[PDB]
Formats: sequence, C-alpha cells, structure tokens
Amino acid sequence: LYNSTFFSTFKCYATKLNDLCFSNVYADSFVVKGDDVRQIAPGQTGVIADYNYKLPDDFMGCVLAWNTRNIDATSTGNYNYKYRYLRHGKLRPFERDISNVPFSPDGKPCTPPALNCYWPLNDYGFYTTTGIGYQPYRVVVL
Amino acid sequence: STIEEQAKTFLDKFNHEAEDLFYQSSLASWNYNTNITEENVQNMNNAGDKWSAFLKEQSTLAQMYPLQEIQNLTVKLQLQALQQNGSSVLSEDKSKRLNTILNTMSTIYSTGKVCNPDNPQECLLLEPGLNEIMANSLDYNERLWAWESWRSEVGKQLRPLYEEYVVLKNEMARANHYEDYGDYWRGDYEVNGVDGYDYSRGQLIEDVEHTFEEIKPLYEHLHAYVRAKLMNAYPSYISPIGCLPAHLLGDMWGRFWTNLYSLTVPFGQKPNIDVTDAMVDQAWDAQRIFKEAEKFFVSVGLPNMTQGFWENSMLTDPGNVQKAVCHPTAWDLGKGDFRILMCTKVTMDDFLTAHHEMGHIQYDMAYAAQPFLLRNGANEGFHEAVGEIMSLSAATPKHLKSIGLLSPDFQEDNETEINFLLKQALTIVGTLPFTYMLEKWRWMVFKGEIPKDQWMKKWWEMKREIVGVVEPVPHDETYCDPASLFHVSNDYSFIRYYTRTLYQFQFQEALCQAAKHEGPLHKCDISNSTEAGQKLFNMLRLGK
Repeated sequence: LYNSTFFSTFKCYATKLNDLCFSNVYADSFVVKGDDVRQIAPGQTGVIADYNYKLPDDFMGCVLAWNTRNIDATSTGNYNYKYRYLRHGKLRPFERDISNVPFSPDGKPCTPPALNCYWPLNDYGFYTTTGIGYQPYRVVVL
Repeated sequence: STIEEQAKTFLDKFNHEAEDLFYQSSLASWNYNTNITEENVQNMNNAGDKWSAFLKEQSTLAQMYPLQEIQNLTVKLQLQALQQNGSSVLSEDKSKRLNTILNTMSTIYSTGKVCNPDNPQECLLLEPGLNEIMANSLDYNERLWAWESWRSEVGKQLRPLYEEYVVLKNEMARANHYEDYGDYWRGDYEVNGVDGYDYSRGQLIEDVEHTFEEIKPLYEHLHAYVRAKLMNAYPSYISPIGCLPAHLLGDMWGRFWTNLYSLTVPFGQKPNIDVTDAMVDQAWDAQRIFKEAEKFFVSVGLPNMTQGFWENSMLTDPGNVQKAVCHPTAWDLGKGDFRILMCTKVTMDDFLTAHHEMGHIQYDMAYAAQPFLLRNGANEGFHEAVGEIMSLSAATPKHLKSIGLLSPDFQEDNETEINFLLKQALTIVGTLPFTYMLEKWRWMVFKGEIPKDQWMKKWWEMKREIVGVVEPVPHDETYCDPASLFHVSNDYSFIRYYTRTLYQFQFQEALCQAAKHEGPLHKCDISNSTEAGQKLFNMLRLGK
C-alpha cells in the first residue's frame, strides 16, 4: 500500500512503513462522496464526522481512499448507499449508528409524512456522469 | 427546536432530493435534446412532471412555514421562493382555462403561417422564410406586406386570446397581493432586509427610465445617422425627419437593426476582421477551440474544466439518426456535472459562442458551494451578462493576435473599428429603446392605464416616440401586434434584456478597470490579468 500509485489519500495521523510492530490493527472500510473526504479527519464539525463516522483526535493510524466511480457508482443510479445527516447529538469516536428514526428536531414523536418528519438517510445518488468530488471513494481507515 | 432549524431541516431533505430529481429531469432533458427519440421525449416529460410534482409537494409544504417567522437571511429567501402561490391563487378551473389559453396561444403562434397573395401554395412560418424576407430582402412593398402579414394572420388570432389572458393574470397577480401582473414582474427584483442594494417595485420603473436618458443621446445619434443611410438606399421612401418604417428595421419586430449593415455601411469596401481562414490553416477542431477557451479561462486565474465536462458533454452534431438540436446552450444538470449542447463547427462565431456558453459554466462552478436554491443567479439578468464578458473580451483582435489566428503585425485602423462597432451599435443600442417601450407598454396595460380600444393605438404611438418607429400600415384594435412578438404572447418578462445589457458593460469597464487595458474600451481584453480573474470570480461565487 505504501508503494502504490493506486490510492489517493495516504493520510497517516512514511516512517510508519517500518514503525508497524504494534498490537492489533482496525481496518474501517466504507464508501464516501468525493467532496465529503475533508470531513474524514479528526474534529471536522460537519455531517460526515458528526453523524456518520466520528474519528478520534489524539491517537490515530492511517486514512486511505481512492476513486471507485467505475465500481460503486451506477450509470442508471446507485441509490443504495445512504448517510446520516440528522441526529440529536453528534457522534463520539468509535461510535456507529444504524437508527433509521424519523427525525423531529423538537424532541416530539414523529410519524411521516407529517410536519417536520424526515428520514435521517439521504441516498448518495452516484452516476457515472457526476462531478469529481461527487463519486464513490472506497475509504480504508486504519 | 426553533423554527429556524425546522426551516433548515425542511431544506436539508429538499436540497438533496431536489438536487436528485432535478438532475433526473435535466438528464432526461439532455438525452432527448441530444438523442431526439419518442421514448426520450416520453421520459423527459415523465421526469419533468415528477420533478414539478415533487416541486408541487415541497412548495405547498413550505406554504405551512411563514416567511415572516424566520430571521435567517438564507432560508427566508429560500422559503419565499418556495411558498409563492403563483397560479394556485386563482380558482381551480379559471387558471386551468387560463393555461388553456397559453396552450392555444403558443400553438398557433408556432403553427401560424403567412401565405403569398399571388401564390397561396408558398406559405411561410416565422423561421425560416418570412424572417428571411424581413432580414435580407431589398423590396419595399414585399417587405411591407409580409410585415403586415405576420401581424394579420397571427396577430388577429392572438387578440381575443390576449384579451382573456391579461385579465386572469391580473386577477392572479392581485390575489397574490400585488398591483398588477406588471407588478408581479416587478416583484422579482425586490429584496428586503439587505442594506444598500434594496430594490422597491417602483425602483425598477424609475431606474430603467433614468439611465435610458443616458442611452437616448447615442440612440438619437444612431437614429439620425441610419435615416440618412436608408434614404440613400430607399430614395423618397423614407421621410428625412420622419421615423423609420417598421418593415425596414432588419428584423421582424424592430429589436435588432443589425441586418441593416448591407444598407447602412459607410465604407463597404474596407475588410472585416475574420480569422476562420487561419483556423483551418493549422487544422483546428472543436477540441482545440474549447481547450483554447479553457486555456483562455486559466490564463486569467480561473480554474480548468472538469473531468465530467469532457466525459458527458456533446460539442459536435451526432450525424445520423441520433438527432440533436444545434442551438448553443449551457446545460447545468446538477450533481456537479456541467455540459453544453452545441453543434460547434470551425467558425469564428462558434469560437466566441464557445467562450459564451462555457462562460455560463463558469458561473455554474461558482454557485456550486451554495445550496440548491441558491444555486441560481441572483436576479434574471446576471446569467447572460456573465456569458457575454468572454464574448466581448476574446473578440478583440489583440486576443486574435496572441492566439496566432490573426497575425500579430496586423493593423487595426479606426475606420474598420468604428464600422464593426457601429454594426454592434445596431444590435446593443437598437434593442434598448425597443425593450424600454416593450415593458412600459406592458406595465400600463396590465395596470389598466391603457383601455382595450387604445391598446394598439398606444402600442404604435409609443414606437413613434420611444423607439422612433412610425408604423407604415396603421393598426386598429383587430390586431395584437405586441403579441405578434414571441415574448408577450407566451408569458415572458422582457425587461431582463435591458438590465443585462446595462450590467454587462457595468461589468466590462469594471473588468477593464481590473484589466488595466491601455487603449480604447472596445479594444479592451482581459487576457492574463489575474485581478480580472479575482474580480470576476468573486462576484460569481455568491449566486442568489
């Protein structure tokens, strides 16, 4: 992976090529939008790191990704992949949420399609014709 | 939560689904206009109606959210454009009958033909055939009757339909708490809560009429000068102090005097600046021209073209059975994908129109940071002005020297520079009183200040004073010759052509102030000026 003209990110948080004699390593594999890539970093007060995957801020390994529009985007439409954009409370690091709960920002119960009742998961909507920062990147977070 | 974040959460699902469903429709709009097929027009109206119905749902669900509740400047203007009632404020069948009139007006104005008085087998539509007569023919009386023909065969058929049209649109406009449907037009430019650049609806009338008094001297320069040239081409047909005959104005209605260059050229033997003889010299293609445009954009500091532009566009005509409409239009579909349908040939005008439509793609790249409803122009006049900056600046021969088409040692005397710029003055200065008269007539008719038996009388008398055009055949009220024009008959506001032409030269001199061009303003190019890139880009990333 270090000697690879195939991955686009390579963000480790060169010496780690031989520094690795550590304990167990976690590999986080997922697919993002090409403009969402900024929010895959520590901090990042935005929709991806607040609601989809929050990252730790002090110790971290590596973050790598690469263009997968030919695989993970469909010309007639990849509406399969979703992402959280509404949640009462931002994520902490290592936290994972699968709750498909109808969002009501006022803390009240919510039965859609009534007022202020939305679904927390927008489809990606990736075609082969979309813009650059709008494709599916297979992200490997280490 | 506060209603502000409820208004944001309403737009949050909107700005990702209306991003989707507009790009659904605009893809289907693209693939029919580039592959003309009955299945593609089926799915274009399938996706276009599902887009409008999804727009129908989210407009009415925003009608539950009052605009006088939120102090956030962004979602105020978002919900304001959402919860406009529009045609929903009349009755259920009255606005449908009103749109049945728009169905029947637009049908027989596109179908309506004129037929020759000696050969009724030879019949002509608006384009081609009749506008070929009204822009190229030399006969006085053949152009005279054909001018009368387009105002008689479809002007009379538009008139009782235009009677019923202007009443129900005014009842539509007054039910949305406006003065008239001229005031519903004037409600477009109004902004509330933005200091310095506020704009009343009365501001639009008075600002157009103010700076038109700056236009009027140079127009009356052009008015008196083309009367002398047309007397020399039409001896004793045109009065020496009387106004221009309306069948001799180079076009169908009087908007452009550009086709008078055959009859109003001072020095017809001086050459014209044409560089297409050098385009084929180095064997250029459309891939050279759009890349040379892209190089001309990046020469001033603008970013390059997207990868998705080169993947998804279509800048040649696709030959056989895959049919494509060849009007050069910039197609902003969504999801960061920008494309242009243009049948680009090896042409100096296709060279300039390439910069024009990709100049709209420049503005598409810069509102892209904004959300979907601020992914627009601010008013209706900022799009075409942005596209025409690159048309004017890259048409100057100093750019044509640097590209290698025109030789760098070639001379540009002011005898050939005035004649080309007077040809452009027939276009730009010719359309400003025509537009000024056009809405001002429309203002008073929808207000009710012009009676129905004085519609056609005030129409042609305003051409006598504003446009300086006496009608050669008098028109009573059986005509609807303003509706003879395509904008009035089919629900267009025409004031945007005025304000764009104002703003594009407010922007050009401000660009030429940023370009620091040493010579004249009509010889000004923005080449290699990084301040001209920053000043242009800056006021382009704001959007609405």
